[PDB]
Amino acid sequence: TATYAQALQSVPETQVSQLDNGLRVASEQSSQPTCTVGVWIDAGSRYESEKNNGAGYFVEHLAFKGTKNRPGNALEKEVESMGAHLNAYSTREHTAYYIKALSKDLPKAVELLADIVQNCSLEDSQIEKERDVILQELQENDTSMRDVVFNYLHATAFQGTPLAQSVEGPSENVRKLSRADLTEYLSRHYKAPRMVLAAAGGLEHRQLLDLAQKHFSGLSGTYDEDAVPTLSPCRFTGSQICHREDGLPLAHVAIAVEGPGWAHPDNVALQVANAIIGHYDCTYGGGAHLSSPLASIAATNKLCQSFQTFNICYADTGLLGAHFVCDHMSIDDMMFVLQGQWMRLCTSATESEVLRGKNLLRNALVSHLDGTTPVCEDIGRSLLTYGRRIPLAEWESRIAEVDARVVREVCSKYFYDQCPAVAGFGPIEQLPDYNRIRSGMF
Amino acid sequence: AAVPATSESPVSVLCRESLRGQAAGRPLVASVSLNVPASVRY
Amino acid sequence: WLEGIRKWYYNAAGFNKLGLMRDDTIHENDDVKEAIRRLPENLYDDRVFRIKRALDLSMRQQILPKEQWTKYEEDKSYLEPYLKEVIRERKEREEWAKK
Amino acid sequence: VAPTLTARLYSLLFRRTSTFALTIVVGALFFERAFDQGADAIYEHINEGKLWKHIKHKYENK
Amino acid sequence: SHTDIKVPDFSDYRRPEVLDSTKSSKESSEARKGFSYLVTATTTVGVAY
Amino acid sequence: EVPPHPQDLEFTRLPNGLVIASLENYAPASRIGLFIKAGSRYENSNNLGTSHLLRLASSLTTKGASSFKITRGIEAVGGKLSVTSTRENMAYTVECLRDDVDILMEFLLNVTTAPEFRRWEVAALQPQLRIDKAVALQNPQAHVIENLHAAAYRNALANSLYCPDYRIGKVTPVELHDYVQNHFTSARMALIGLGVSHPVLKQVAEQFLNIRGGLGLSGAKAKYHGGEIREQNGDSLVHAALVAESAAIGSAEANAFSVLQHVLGAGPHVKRGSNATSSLYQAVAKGVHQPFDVSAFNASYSDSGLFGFYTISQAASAGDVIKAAYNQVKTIAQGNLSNPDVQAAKNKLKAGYLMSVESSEGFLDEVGSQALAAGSYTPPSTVLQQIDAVADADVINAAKKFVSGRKSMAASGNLGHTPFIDEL
Amino acid sequence: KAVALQNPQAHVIENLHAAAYRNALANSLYCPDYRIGKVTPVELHDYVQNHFTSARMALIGLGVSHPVLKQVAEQFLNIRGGLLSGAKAKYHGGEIREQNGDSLVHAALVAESAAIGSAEANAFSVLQHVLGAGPHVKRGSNATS
Ligand SMILES: CCCCCCO[C@@H]1O[C@H](CO)[C@@H](O)[C@H](O)[C@H]1O
Ligand SMILES: CCCCCCO[C@@H]1O[C@H](CO)[C@@H](O)[C@H](O)[C@H]1O
Repeated sequence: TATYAQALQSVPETQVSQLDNGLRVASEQSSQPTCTVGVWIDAGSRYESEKNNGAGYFVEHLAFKGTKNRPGNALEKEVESMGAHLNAYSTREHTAYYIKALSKDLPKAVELLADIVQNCSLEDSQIEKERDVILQELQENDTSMRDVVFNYLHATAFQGTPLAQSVEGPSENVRKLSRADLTEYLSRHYKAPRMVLAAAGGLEHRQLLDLAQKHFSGLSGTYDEDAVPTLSPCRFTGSQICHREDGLPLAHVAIAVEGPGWAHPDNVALQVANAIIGHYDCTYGGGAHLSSPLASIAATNKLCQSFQTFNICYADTGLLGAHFVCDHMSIDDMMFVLQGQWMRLCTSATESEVLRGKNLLRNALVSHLDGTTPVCEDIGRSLLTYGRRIPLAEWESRIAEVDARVVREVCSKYFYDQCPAVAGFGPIEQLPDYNRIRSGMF
Repeated sequence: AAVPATSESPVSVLCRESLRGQAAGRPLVASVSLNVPASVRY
Repeated sequence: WLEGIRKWYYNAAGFNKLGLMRDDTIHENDDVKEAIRRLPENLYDDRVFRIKRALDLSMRQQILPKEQWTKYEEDKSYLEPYLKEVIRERKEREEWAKK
Repeated sequence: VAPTLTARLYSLLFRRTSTFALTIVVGALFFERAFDQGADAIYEHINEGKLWKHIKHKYENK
Repeated sequence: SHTDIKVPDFSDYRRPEVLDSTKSSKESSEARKGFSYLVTATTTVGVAY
Repeated sequence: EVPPHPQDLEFTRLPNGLVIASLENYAPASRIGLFIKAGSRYENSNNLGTSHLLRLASSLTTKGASSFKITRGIEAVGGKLSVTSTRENMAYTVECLRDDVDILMEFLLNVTTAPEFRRWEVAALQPQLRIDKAVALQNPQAHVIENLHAAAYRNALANSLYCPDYRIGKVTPVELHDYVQNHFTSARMALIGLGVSHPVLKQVAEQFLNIRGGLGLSGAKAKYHGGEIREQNGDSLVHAALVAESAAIGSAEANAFSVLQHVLGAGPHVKRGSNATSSLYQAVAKGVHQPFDVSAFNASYSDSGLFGFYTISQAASAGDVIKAAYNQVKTIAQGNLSNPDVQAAKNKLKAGYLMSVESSEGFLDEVGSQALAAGSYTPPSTVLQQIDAVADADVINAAKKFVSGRKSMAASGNLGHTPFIDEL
Repeated sequence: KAVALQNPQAHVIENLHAAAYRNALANSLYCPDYRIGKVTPVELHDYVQNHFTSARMALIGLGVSHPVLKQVAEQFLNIRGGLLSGAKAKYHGGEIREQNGDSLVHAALVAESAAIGSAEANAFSVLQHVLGAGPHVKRGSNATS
């Protein structure tokens, strides 16, 4: 009564319009009485210099603290009283501010976002308050070994480049960044041509466009001649960073090879490969019967508490690899099996496992785009990265093209005899020497 | 399944901002999975 | 009568003279070791004692009084259901491995 | 649009282990012949006229 | 903060072809690996001889 | 573009009592859940923790599929099988691309209707109870909320979602078979589907889902008692919850409490915001300059409910935060309640309810929960109307019921300055 | 602690005091599990300095002369700067139920009575023996209990 292939075609196309100032407006209409609307910006620590690294994160902390039109908690009270939710997030390349609200409140939602993105107060006393909150959050992040090891992995794999920088910035910058630094950062990156107004839910594109024309037209579409921030390529460096701390109970290790970058077609076959190796943690019910050899071995031999493969993408590079948490006596075994599995895929992926990978990736894609928020973000981010919304029907075609041969060739291209970036934190005396890890890549 | 849980299990707060949302407002739910990390809500 | 020859063979084999049951004499490969592990406590403890008693008799180069020899008609397979399942499970895994 | 010598050697002969192995093999055969002949030539030149092979003609025809 | 941790400069040790941080190192990885594997290969032929 | 329809929810109550409900959203993936009244409230003091092990036993061997085939077969199609429990229900849910629903459905049926609970598999699984509990208990809220219920009730709802430690390694196969046979019965179940046609879901239920004794062996009425459990553990932060018995889910008084919860504050609306419109947060802040958090707590069940608030503060400030939060509730109970407040609460509640069902998971859970609690489906339209119908006097009376009701309390952390119920 | 806790009475009597008092007397004789490995040297020094003081001590001897116990106390036990003091135990009332499945249930039910040394304390001591305070005959039927 409807094949999986037909459900793909039934997905409403994403509508894309553009304002005179360069701002893109995109939406996916559904029948939901709620929606998510927000602004995605091509701004992130990758655009920051050693000097103002942390600026973007600082702004995120002030973004909802009051605007010129709605000073102090006024903005907050408006969002709350209509039962909406206002959230934000900053990564190394993108920033986003978005609202979840009743579809009927779309007008007030679009207004509030416009207000936030253009009339943010950045009061001096609030900047001093946030300075302390951020310093506290830095201390909290220090207790998250996962956060720490991923920041280290970036710091070493992209050493000497803007991608080596963390999103939050060094504590000394949090202490010295000034309103001037922030206003400078904002005026330079928050430009209409670098923003996408996205929305998903029970709303029509024309209405969103209407609201966009009304509230974002004044948004600047220019910034000097030497203002236009441009990303330079970020060199990847095979290397290792080890923060030995025997006082911690478990070791965290993250290892990655340089990935292709967002726009590259290879990402699909790489996601299929990562889906084959998969993820795992001590609470999974499959145990010894898990399809992934790594998960299976890990479970029966109790080699780790958890592990996850990942494909972190940036403009023209990325981190393709895995992260695992284990006992100090299991690091070597984990690394051995993990690398063994990468080599197995490069040289012998079988059709049956690649078919399992494809199916997992199909299920991941669809189950992920469930709800207005995930869809809205996919719209915002896709426009910024691909420059278009890639339809599920297209994703299916790209996945369908992947077979054992493609997995072997694509995995060989990125893993086989390539230098990895390695980050370790905790009781890591048993983390293999870099030469051994490197030899394990072939 | 294919999607990994937001937080992987293994066996924070230093400011109010990071504390907001921690207070429980609803009854507990416990989930176990074959392919995904366990979770506890509320 | 195949059964005539069977009872004759059972007694000629002679593990019954050591008070053993046929399953007590099976060569323990990995399937068998798993089946034994799955045995309920009483059957497991019984197997252990019959083997201990047999090894002890063997050591003394003695056998049990004839009235205590395991009888052909009474020897039943206590291991079969567990071992059959262990073998079916392994065969299943191998099929999936071949895919 | 052009790879250097080593980058070319890597892709064709060094990346695969089977090819890397076959490169060393044929490498060894071609190397042995040329090394031995070259080395011998140097030796015989350093010792021109002193070796049996050099004065042998004066006594042969046997 | 762990974010105060920055990898030290290694420019003094880097091969010339990976000195530019605004250029991808993949463009030279084949050459860089080929060299090393030539040495290895030649050492192997010399030892086999 | 124009949405895919939007079709309506199809309902069907079979003769045996089993409810089937499906909504075709024409989505590429399906989601099927079998909801059962088998939550931990149905355990008695002799088999505590049985439903927890049961929740962990979904991949054990069944009469129609070995443990190995369940895991490999579901992973082969990239699917998912999970088990969720609350104190009243258990929900077994599978996810997969729509072409593979027949496969997931057979595994789901085997797991829920044909478990074998083999002695050796059940024994080897017991350690998992310890791992699963330790992970859950790393959350102080889990400790507090479990203790809260144990303090509030004499039985039933007092049971933990997690196996008591003394029971780990002692849950028997006969106990599991017993539990499944007594509660996994047709009149205590609902098969809910999303992205699958109602006809097939119905044919599946008719052909593979019958099991008389329909109503099954439910349990005694939850008896509210009141009391307090204090867990000293020296954490720099004290987590505490204070509640009174409120109202059974489905009753009108329940809505008044939902609105009261949103008048007081039921969670953040703005990232790092100051919760300007949260009555409890603002009251506490106006008296505590220490870091803290507070939230209204609302737990509604089939035959009872718990309402109050939950606080998180530094150990030294526990008593100030708790007392300030409590005094704010007393004032509402005193009649001091703006209509503009109630209106804001209703907006939060109505918007929150709609957002909670916009994803397949939330929707399935909502339909699944209604199917079991009221054996019927109230659409959002009606729920919203029901929220609007709540009067300010109702909210004030809910508050008064809380204030004058015998309290239940649970706290954990360094309790040197955490008050006892009688000091409030 | 594990050795002491093998006795159900120990569990019950410790929980009884924790249920009866808000503080002071509510404290267990056994270290809470979360504190094991965390008791510091400074905590020990301070505990000894605050409570091991002359006014909080009694030196009792059997088969030793009073003169020497006295000389010992005068010369080595003249210590001040304590805390004689301590929060007044505040009776509260409550109940702690520990489910553990033992075939036997151990339970204690009490109410606040009287401070030792008071006349009311003697009434309770007598009441205790009216009710029954332990066996007098091996395997007897406690006829007078
Ligand atoms: C090595 C020769 C094997 C012959 C088969 C044994 O056959 C057995 O022999 C017994 C004693 O004669 C009989 O009592 C018994 O009925 C008969 O089946
Ligand atoms: C020495 C060899 C040990 C073999 C252990 C087999 O173990 C069995 O494997 C089955 C998979 O088909 C499982 O379904 C079953 O629960 C498990 O006990």
